[PDB]
Amino acid sequence: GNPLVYLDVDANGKPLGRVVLELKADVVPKTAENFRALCTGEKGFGYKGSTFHRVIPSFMCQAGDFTNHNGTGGKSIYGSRFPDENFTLKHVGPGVLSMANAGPNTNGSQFFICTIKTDWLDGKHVVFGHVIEGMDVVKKIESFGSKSGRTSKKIVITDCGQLS
Ligand SMILES: CCOC(=O)CNC(=O)NCc1ccccc1
Ligand SMILES: [K+]
Ligand SMILES: [K+]
Repeated sequence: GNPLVYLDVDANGKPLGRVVLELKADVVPKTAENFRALCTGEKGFGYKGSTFHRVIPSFMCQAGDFTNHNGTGGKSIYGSRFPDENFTLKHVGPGVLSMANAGPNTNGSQFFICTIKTDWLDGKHVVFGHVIEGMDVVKKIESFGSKSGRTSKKIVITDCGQLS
């Protein structure tokens, strides 16, 4: 089956809770596998100890720049970047998990969780999963963002991994 993975998140060292994600390996295997492995840390690098660096209320929460911590960086388990796999899944509502990019075929490690329907991203960002549990936790992260994207507390993925 599809992987089920988790992110345990804190704000200034205080736990907010767990976000559980399904990864749609049946539709985007290569994209789902990248994320899965960055959660477990099995390649020697990954999301543990990195931040949500760009959080815009009524839009999305963005994370995954584990090299530069600011939106410039990240890397995939394949190499620095990898192709757009396909655009079959759409940005249908809150809870969609999608790849951030710098244009076509520039996927690395950065990702976002939507807090609204972001359909203007369809055909431009590769959707690869969704939130199974913990949308309340995502709304807590969202509360610490601002319209500029800058966060008011440091929001850290303190642990992550695979449940099944
Ligand atoms: C809601 C999604 O917005 C984005 O993807 C906007 N673009 C980013 O923040 N891109 C930073 C980036 C993403 C992957 C590779 C290098 C840089
Ligand atoms: K806007
Ligand atoms: K772990």
